Amino acid sequence: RMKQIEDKIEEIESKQKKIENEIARIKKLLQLTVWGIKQLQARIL
Amino acid sequence: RMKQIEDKIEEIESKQKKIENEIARIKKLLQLTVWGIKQLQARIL
Amino acid sequence: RMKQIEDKIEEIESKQKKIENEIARIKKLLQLTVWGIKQLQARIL
Amino acid sequence: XGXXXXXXXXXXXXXX
Amino acid sequence: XGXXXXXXXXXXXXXX
Amino acid sequence: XGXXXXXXXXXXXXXX
Repeated sequence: RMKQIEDKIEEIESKQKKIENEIARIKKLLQLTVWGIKQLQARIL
Repeated sequence: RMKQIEDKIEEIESKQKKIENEIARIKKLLQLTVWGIKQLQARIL
Repeated sequence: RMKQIEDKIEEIESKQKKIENEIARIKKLLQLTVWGIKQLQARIL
Repeated sequence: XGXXXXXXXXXXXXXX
Repeated sequence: XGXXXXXXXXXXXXXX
Repeated sequence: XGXXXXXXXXXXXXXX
């Protein structure tokens, strides 16, 4: 029952790592969208 | 102590599922913001 | 082995809390980018 | 291009 | 509409 | 300012 519960920890860890990796990708794209809004505003104002 | 630790696994799982569901909603909105920036740039250039 | 497995729960919890805190920051910035796109479109249309 | 609720001024961001 | 630091050219994105 | 793939119309959003 402790290898089974430790298997579940490994699966929950692996998913958390996936989540963190996705969060970093989201942050990068969000930074590009901020740049695009700033660029549009500036090239027009 | 093993039902108590397994209760905590269920709560951590339930929250991870909520997190993943939220990440998907964020990705969808972020895709709409990219579309809006691309549309603004194009309808002006 | 149960303090060791409970230590791992505390680390996985602490990271989930960090993830949730980051998700909230992302949502706030994403709301500002939506506002900026809406503002740009309106101040031009 | 394609999307934005098919127009309507943006449809309030295709409804969020 | 309302927001953007109440103007100031965007306030650098209401300060992030 | 600096970025956007150094121009190219945006480079498709610096390639995503």
